[PDB]
Formats: sequence, C-alpha cells, structure tokens
Amino acid sequence: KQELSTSRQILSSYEFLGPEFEGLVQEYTRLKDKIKDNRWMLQELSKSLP
Amino acid sequence: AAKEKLNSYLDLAPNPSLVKVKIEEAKRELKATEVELTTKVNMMEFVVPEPSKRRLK
Repeated sequence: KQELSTSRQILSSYEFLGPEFEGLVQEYTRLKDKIKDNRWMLQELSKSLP
Repeated sequence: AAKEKLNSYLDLAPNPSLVKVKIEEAKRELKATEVELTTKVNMMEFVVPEPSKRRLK
C-alpha cells in the first residue's frame, strides 16, 4: 500500500507535460525498439559463416 | 502496473526540444545499422567449381 502510493505520486509529475510529450515518448520508444531488433539480426548472421 | 508505466519515461529529459534531438539521433543510428546489414548480404555470390551437388570438408 505504501509502494503504490509513492509510484502514483511520481507518475502524476510526467502526466502533467501533455499529450504531445506522450507522442514523442511513444516515437522514441518505437525507434529504440527497431534499433534493438536490427542489432539483434546482424549478430545472428555472423555466427552462420561456415 | 504503476512501476512499468514510470520506466518508459526515464531516458527522456522532461524537455520536448531535447527529446526531438534524441529522436533524430536514434533515426541516424537506425540508417547505419541497415547499411551494414545490406553489405553482408551481397558478398555472398561467386565462390566456383565443382563439388557435387552434395559435400564435408
């Protein structure tokens, strides 16, 4: 009950920066996820050179 | 449910202008990793004769 109360207090400070910020955060998050996927794909092709 | 919603916000300074810069940096990094992935794919072609259709060594 104490941990839930602290986390809910911090989230309330970011939610105050508007929908536009949330859009940016969503975009950033999407891009980081694609970079992570491409790096992961390059690593898997090198192990296969027999 | 409340902690998971907080970890998505931490790499981003609460400043929109600075976030746009981080987004542009992430777009450059995505183009470089895509070129490296295409080159390694082409060298793929020549090596010749011979052995069946088949073989070990």
